[PDB]
Amino acid sequence: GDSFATYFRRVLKQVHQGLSLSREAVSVMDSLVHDILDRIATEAGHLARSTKRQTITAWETRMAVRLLLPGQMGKLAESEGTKAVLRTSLYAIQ
Amino acid sequence: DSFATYFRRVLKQVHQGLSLSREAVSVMDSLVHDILDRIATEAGHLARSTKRQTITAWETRMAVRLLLPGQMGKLAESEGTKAVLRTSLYAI
Amino acid sequence: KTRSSRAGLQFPVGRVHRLLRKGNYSERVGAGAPVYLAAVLEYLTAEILELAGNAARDNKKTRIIPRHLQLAIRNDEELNKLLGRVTIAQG
Amino acid sequence: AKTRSSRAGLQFPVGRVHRLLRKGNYSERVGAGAPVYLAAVLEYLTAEILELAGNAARDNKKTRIIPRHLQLAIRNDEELNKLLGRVTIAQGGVLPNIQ
Amino acid sequence: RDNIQGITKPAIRRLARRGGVKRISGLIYEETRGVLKVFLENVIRDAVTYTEHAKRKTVTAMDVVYALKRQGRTLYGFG
Amino acid sequence: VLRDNIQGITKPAIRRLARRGGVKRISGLIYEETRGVLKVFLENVIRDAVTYTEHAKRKTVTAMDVVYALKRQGRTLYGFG
Amino acid sequence: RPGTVALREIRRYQKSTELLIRKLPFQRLVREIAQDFKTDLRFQSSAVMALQEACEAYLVGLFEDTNLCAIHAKRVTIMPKDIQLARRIRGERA
Amino acid sequence: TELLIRKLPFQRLVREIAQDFKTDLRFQSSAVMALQEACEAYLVGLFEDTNLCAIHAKRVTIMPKDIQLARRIRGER
DNA sequence: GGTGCCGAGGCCGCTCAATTGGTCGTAGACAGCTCTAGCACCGCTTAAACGCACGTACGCGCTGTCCCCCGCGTTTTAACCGCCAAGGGGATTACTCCCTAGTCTCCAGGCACGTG
DNA sequence: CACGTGCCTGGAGACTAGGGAGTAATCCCCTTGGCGGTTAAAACGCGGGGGACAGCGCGTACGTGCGTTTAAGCGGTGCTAGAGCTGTCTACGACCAATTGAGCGGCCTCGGCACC
Repeated sequence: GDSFATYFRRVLKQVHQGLSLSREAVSVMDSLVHDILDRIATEAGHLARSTKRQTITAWETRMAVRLLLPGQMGKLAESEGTKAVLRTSLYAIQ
Repeated sequence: DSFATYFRRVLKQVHQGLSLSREAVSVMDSLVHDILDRIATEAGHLARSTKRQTITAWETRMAVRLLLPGQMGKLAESEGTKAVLRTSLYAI
Repeated sequence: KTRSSRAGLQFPVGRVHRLLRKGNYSERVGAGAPVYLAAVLEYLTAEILELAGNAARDNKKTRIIPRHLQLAIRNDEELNKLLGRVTIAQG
Repeated sequence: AKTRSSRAGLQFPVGRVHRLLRKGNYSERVGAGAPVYLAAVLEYLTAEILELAGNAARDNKKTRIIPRHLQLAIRNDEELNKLLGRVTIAQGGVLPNIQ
Repeated sequence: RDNIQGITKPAIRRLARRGGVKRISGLIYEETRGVLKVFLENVIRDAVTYTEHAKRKTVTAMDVVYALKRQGRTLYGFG
Repeated sequence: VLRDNIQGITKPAIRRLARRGGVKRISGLIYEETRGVLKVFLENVIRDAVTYTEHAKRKTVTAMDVVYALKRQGRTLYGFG
Repeated sequence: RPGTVALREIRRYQKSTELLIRKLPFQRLVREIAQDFKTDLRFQSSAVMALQEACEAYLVGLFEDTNLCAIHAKRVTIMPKDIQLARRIRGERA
Repeated sequence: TELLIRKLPFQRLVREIAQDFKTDLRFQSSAVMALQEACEAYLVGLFEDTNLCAIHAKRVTIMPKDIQLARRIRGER
């Protein structure tokens, strides 16, 4: 019911179209994405509670990503997140 | 929001000729807050795991057994149980 | 009148309940959870202060200092296991 | 187009991530940008991990990604290893180091 | 048989070889069994309290996964 | 601009720390290695501290951010909040 | 010849990914150790598999760490002092 | 018990490191004190493990290889 | 190099979760003001770091030994796989009832201040 | 730090009302138990050779101590950046009702691989 199988297959086809994903690897990456999402969400919750704010906006979940993914990969992930948020915001063309 | 008065109250009933310093009160307060937070997070995690949205006495009795090992987890359980049981007796 | 007097404890059941609500650990908080948490905190704090007082009596000081708390925590093996990754200021 | 995954150009589902954030009960309210940012971050993470695992599979002359290739991708890279150091992958093995 | 001997000598030699060692002394096995038994105690005593809280008479993989997550050694292939 | 302040951790300071730890003799190359280790740990903690300050749009690194960063690193801290 | 065989064994087992503990003895061991905490318990086969694949990983990590502190002492033979030191440093116990 | 690193050099070190992450920063004395206590505790623990490693190798002088081994075993790298 | 099986892949039905539209209360962005606490500077001095001489405890290389792991062949064992019985408990649904959020007074205990 | 004293916001009692989950019955998945074949793995014994350990000598770098330098700590003194608070407005996110197509499962194809 709650999984990420089709999206994992889609990403793999986008990057390495010649390959295919096994059931065990699908389960491992499903758990991996769930764990990373839980970690980022709980760090953003800690950040929100730290400044007496009860909402978890894009700022909180970006600071949590920067704080929990140090190094080059963190900067790349933050760039990707800002690009996605900006792309969503360009639908304000109304 | 502090436990300073309660810390002094519990100290005076166990060591009469003793007093707690301000730094001691601060570290005790932080330790108690952290222990409470740890037990509460474990209780909430257990409640979510069982697909229930209430932290009852069960979810705390089964969380202290996870945090505190068998040294006091089999004793702080006993001290805790009398507390919830005593409330029932007073109500009747 | 107070729930602490009902439970025969000294830690504030009302304050523990308020902290449980504010921490947002679950949507609903049961009635016995603050009582049980207050009892457990009672027992833990009583044991820690007992050990700290023993340390202070050993060091022949009438006051309890964070160094005494650190000695109390790291002398008892079980409390050491519970609080092994903890550093205490001025200890 | 429609939806929020296609609106932001993300393969990962924004709505599902929003639902997971709501169900986990990490804060009282979840802002609009949080699911979008988290979906983008997770999509990039899984893209990197899948690319590394596929490279490991190709180096092994294997066309199917099993957990062993995932562990090779996680441990060989010097950064995902830091992020997933204390994680054991079932049937993942260990890298050949021979001291 | 204490049944801890199920973790027999070659079953520790193979595992240590996967570890990376080249020579294993004769007294390593008793200490290894002790380490394994204490780790199993520390994980089972949590994977059983999880079921006892869920009011279940069986131990499932999700309970063991949560117990391993508490000790800090997360597991990904299961649940 | 502050430059080359890692040497502020003087040789007697590292010697005193080692004597407190329980050692009896210290090799001459231990000081540089200890300075490197301290610099790495301090960078790891301070990066998270300034991240916490940036989150609250603050300019002064409050101790309530350093204690949070240390709690994140796994080494908690009592006595400041 | 006293060497060689160990090297080939290391190369073979590190490249492989199977389970190195016999399934049935470990199942019996986990049942015996669990029967102390709550009598008359039942284990999902997946739970026993998860416990086996966690214990094997922990043991192999511990053996790598004890090999480090065995070679560090100008040796190649691991002894209980090495395991005790590795566990002491890691913070598990004494 | 007592601070073992001098306060002013440690404060200047903290300021120099933190100027990389966000320029024109400010530190309140409580934060610097907390960092000093944490670093002293960490280094004391590291030297405790270093002495353990040195005693392990039939040695009494802690050497760089001992610190490296202790850090590798503890996990940090 | 030749082979069979099994797990992944593509097409279709669908339904359930995602999306769309509108509403509304409030959490939070935002501007202004304050004071407090952090920064920069002055000088004394004295604790503390630093540079050097030095003898010696100690690291490290060489050597000998004797022993305790390793490899290998053999026998015993018990694990692994196929198959059957079964019933014990996991998971759902219907219901209600009883526990708990929310709100209104009502009051005290615990917070801060003063004191000898 | 303990013993009056004043005080005030949070804790408590009573009420409502609403749905979370406790209880019961049922379907059936699967986990325990047993048996049989077969056979790979483990236990045992033995020879042999690497290596763990102890001893000895060399040289070398380190703790100690003394004189020298230095800058940390103290204590003001001054300035102001901004942490924190308050008042006010509004953009936003929870919520509901209606609509619909994206992903999931069943089903047929087909190559990857473990095998000899």
